[PDB]
Amino acid sequence: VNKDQIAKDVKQFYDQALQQAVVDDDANNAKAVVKTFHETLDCCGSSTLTALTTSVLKNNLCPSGSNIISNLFKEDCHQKIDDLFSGKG
Amino acid sequence: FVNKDQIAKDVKQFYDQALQQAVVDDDANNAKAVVKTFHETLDCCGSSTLTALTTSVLKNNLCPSGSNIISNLFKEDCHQKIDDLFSGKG
Repeated sequence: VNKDQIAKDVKQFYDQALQQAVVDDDANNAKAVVKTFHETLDCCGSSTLTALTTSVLKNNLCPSGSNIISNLFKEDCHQKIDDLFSGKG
Repeated sequence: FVNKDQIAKDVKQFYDQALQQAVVDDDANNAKAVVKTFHETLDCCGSSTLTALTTSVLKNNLCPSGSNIISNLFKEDCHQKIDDLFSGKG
């Protein structure tokens, strides 16, 4: 049961929710899901740029307490997903 | 395209594999690392209440920092935490 493939698939699932969530579309619960990921992994986007734009534009999605500049130092959620499945946290 | 159920099952399966390897083989340092990371991240210590208990007993260092053995009987197991993640319940 391959590690890299599942990791890719989680990243994809996240990305899906994120695309649905930034729109305030929630027909598949994407908002709660993105919020759950972001709080669990302490990230706010599929990349630095994305985290930062999501924080600027959809600030309610980011980890509570975190400010916007922090998305330039933190790891993005794809990185954190990789850490989860590779064992670095 | 990714279905929620399937990826959650796949993640659970992956977690189970790592947990088994991590508990019975003390040199599978990659499995241990992963297991430990799942555990700290999701705040749980097994596939189920019982396996969380046996994990806390055989390799307690795999459990979340400052967690206690008896609490594994009252806490959500990692399967339920993984479902919570993909389902949207923090």
